[PDB]
Amino acid sequence: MPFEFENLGMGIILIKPKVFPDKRGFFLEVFKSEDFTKMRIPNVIQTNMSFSRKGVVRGLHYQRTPKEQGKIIFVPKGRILDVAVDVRKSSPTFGKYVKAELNEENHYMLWIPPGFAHGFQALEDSIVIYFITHNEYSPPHERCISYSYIDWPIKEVIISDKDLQCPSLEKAEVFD
Amino acid sequence: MPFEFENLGMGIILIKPKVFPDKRGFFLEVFKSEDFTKMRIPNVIQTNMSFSRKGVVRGLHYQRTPKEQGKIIFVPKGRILDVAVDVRKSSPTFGKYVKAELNEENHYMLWIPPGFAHGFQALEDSIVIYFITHNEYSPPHERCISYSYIDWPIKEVIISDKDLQCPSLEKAEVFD
Repeated sequence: MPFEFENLGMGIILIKPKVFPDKRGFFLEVFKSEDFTKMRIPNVIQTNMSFSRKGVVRGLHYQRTPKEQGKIIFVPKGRILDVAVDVRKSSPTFGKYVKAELNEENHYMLWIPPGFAHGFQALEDSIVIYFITHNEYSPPHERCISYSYIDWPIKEVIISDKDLQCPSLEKAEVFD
Repeated sequence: MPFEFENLGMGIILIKPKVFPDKRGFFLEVFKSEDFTKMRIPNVIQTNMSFSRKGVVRGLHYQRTPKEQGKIIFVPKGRILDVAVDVRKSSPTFGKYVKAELNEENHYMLWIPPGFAHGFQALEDSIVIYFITHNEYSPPHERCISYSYIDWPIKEVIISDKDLQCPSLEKAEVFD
């Protein structure tokens, strides 16, 4: 009506858009500025997309202040295990995480505020859309924590050489 | 800037993003507010999605002032013929249209400013994302012109009852 929001912990929210099927296919509103603002999810200022073969893992990524990003993750085709880990030193849940299956069949989305490291595994070949808030892409602010922080369900992982080099949490430049 | 912009006339712009493929699949930046602002495409306030079976036509839609909408159309899966018709009564190209194929291979986008009627036919089963500017969804301001103006490639058209009723250019409430 047209969105159910569910707090999953730590400021992360599962968003569940309403899907309207008819003879043509279906339609949904994915995000709207007023409704999201009512939930204190600010406006999207950039959107990216990836296509990822089954077993791919991307992450775990974040940009540091002053270019911190919020993210709404959505999966129009396929299915992922999506993850957000608290990477804020002084948080009482620093290092805790939430996993959320996002897929084409649920159309659910994950909102991940600034201060979290994001990644996922592709459980099937998947298109992921990333609606990004706060700040745009800025290379010298990119950081990451190692994929190995998480025990991914598909063992036949496909990870870039770059992400394979991400540091452990204890050695990463994280949030205050 | 990782976009190329081709003017198709009347204010319509085809946008061609840079895609980065690798062993995982691919990645692209789809929209970036500071880059789009430079081409005078304002920021997104709502994003929708549809799935449309082969042969579907949706359109030709707009919202009237003062709930007018700009739209960037993108096709992450499939293939559409996208159409924008100038419905500004005082414009020198009143009633002229552009047609552009937008698809999952090219990853092209069409920027359709306020004052145009938008529609497409799905050439195969297709997911369309609509990035909407200026104003959110407003039912009392929704208007349309007949899809029957367009010689669609697939004769086996699948079309909603509502879109069947869309009026002629002469009888419709259009833009000044």
